[PDB]
This record gives sequence, structure tokens and C-alpha cells, in this order.
Amino acid sequence: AQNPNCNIMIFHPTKEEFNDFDKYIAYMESQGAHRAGLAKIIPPKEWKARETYDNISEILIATPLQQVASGRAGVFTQYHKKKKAMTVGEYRHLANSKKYQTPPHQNFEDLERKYWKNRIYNSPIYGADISGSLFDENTKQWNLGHLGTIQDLLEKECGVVIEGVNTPYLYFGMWKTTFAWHTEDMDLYSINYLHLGEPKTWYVVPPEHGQRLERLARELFPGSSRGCGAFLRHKVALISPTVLKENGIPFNRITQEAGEFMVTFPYGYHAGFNHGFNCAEAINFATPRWIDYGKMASQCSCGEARVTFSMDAFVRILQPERYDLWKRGQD
Ligand SMILES: CC(=O)c1ccc(O)cc1
Ligand SMILES: CC(=O)c1ccc(O)cc1
Ligand SMILES: O=C(O)CNC(=O)C(=O)O
Ligand code: NI
Ligand SMILES: [Zn+2]
Repeated sequence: AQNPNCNIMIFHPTKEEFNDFDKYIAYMESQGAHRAGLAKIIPPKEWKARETYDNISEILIATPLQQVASGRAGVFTQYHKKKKAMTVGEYRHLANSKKYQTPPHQNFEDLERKYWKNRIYNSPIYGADISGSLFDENTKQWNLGHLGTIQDLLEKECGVVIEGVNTPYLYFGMWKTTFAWHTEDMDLYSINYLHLGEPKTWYVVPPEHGQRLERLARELFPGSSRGCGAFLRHKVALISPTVLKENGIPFNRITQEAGEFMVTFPYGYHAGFNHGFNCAEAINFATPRWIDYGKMASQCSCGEARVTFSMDAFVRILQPERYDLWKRGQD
């Protein structure tokens, strides 16, 4: 078996290898990349997402989210308080202000230490979940707005035609902005391109060990667990690498820099944080190997999770028994 220790693998495709997206994902998996739950892909030196980022300041963040923590430094939840709209230019200025700016630090490791020590004592503002794309329409390779759709994948694999669309989302971040432990909707893949700015650090649990993380989460957030059989779907729980280690949970970490892609694989739990002002673009996608994960994906039915229009069809076709109780939660 390839990659038996489930290490995060890093790939350097040539420009020729960068032409066929599906083929390259399949290649990475042939080398065992999916066992980690996360892979890094460094694009060929000849490639670019767009010519410049000099003209993005007038993008609107309609609903910036203030991420307020509760709990202890290594085990906490965060809730999202809605703030007034601001442009990306205004957001960048806010990120760089004394209140919100990245502190002096020696290296990535020092900054990671500071994050886990001090995150709960601040409430950074995240410009997350904004429909749109920053890829130039003329960028033909790995353009996250031009991928084959999940609906078409299901149709090719299973012969059923379904409603729904999937499009990319932009994420504007600042120091300490945080993504909670989660897998993707319907345990899909995700792909994430860091367009500009400061790094993003990721933590990931191998898919084969995801249930170990779930068991620890139930122990650490007992009220939440009683309220919902899949509460990690709420995307509000954080557990530090120190706490994961203390509890013997297998995981890895890696830092993504501007100009790099990350792919998360079906049922690969991940969490992380931004180092300073940045912008990422991400979208879900599927392959033939995903179908069996989609069939088995846990669902939140307490109603907190509340997901996309397109998820309806996935649950309806892949999980017909659940579909009744699930849509009861969505509605
Ligand atoms: C990366 C960059 O050039 C850039 C420019 C203007 C902004 O408002 C935000 C980012
Ligand atoms: C000029 C340039 O760097 C550039 C990059 C990406 C494009 O899709 C189109 C032009
Ligand atoms: O970048 C973020 O805040 C969160 N991104 C993801 O969870 C992803 O790309 O799958
Ligand atoms: Ni994700
Ligand atoms: Zn729930």
C-alpha cells in the first residue's frame, strides 16, 4: 500500500501534467496521497491564476463574521457574529490595524505557538463564504470556476440527472481567523487556492481514522454531542494539536503559502488558521471514488448545519432512507 503512514504529500506537476485535472487527481491517489486527507500541489512555474491582484479592492464582503470563542485555549467553540458590510480594501486596512495585525514572530512555528496560546482571547473578523472567483477566464488549467460539476459526475457514474449547481467561494482572512474541524458536505473533496497574502496553516486527520476524531469530539463537547449525532457538521469546534496528541489522535499539519493549491479528500477532517491578511478560493468536487463516501456521509438533522440547495439532490439519490428526516431539518 502506498503512503501507509498517511503523510501529507506535496506534488510538483509539469505544465503538461497540469492540463488534465481529473487525471492528475487520480495520479496523486495512485501514490497514496488521499490517505493523509490533504495534499499540496505547487503549480508549474509557467502558470498563473491571473495577471495581477491590484484591482480587487472594490469586491464587497456583504457579511463579515466576527469569530467569538468560548472555552479553553486548546478546546473551544466559536460563534459567528454578523458585522456590517465592507469592501475588501476596507477589510485589508482593518486586518493590518494594530488591533488585528499579525504579531512579531520568529517563524511559522513561533506563530503557531502564539495562535494556540492566545486565539481565544481575540475575535478576528473573517470575510468567508463569498460566491465568486478570481481566476482569469483565460486561465485554462486548474481554474476553480471551470471544473466539471458534481452533478455531472453523479450523472456519469450513476446515470441519474439531477438539479443543482456548484460554484466557487472566496475567503478573505486575517490573523487568527479560524476554520473549525470538519469534513466537506456529503464528504466531498475540496480544492483551495491561496491567491494572495499571508499563509494558511492546516491540520488534518487521515480518513481511515476520522471516527477517532469524532469519538474525542463527543467526549470534549458533551452537550453538543447530545444535541446532534453529527455536530461537527456545525463547523464550530476547535481542538489543538497538543490535545490531539494527548489523546493519541493521528493527524498531520502543513502550511500553505500564496500560489499553492491544497486538496482535501473524502472524509478527511481538517481545521486551521490564517497568518494575516489573505484571500483564498475554494470549491467542492467529486470523482468516481467519492460516490461510496457520499452514500455513507453522516448528516446533521438537528437543523443547525443548514446546507446548500444542491445538497438536497445528493441526499435524495445517495441516501434515500435518510432523505425524509434530513429535509425535515433543512425545513
Ligand atoms: C494582493 C493585492 O495586490 C491587493 C490589492 C488591493 C487590495 O485591496 C487587496 C489586495
Ligand atoms: C499576462 C498574464 O500574466 C496572464 C495570466 C493569466 C491569464 O489567464 C492571462 C494572462
Ligand atoms: O479556508 C478556509 O477558511 C476553509 N477552507 C476549507 O475548509 C476548504 O478549502 O476545504
Ligand atoms: Ni473544508
Ligand atoms: Zn446538528
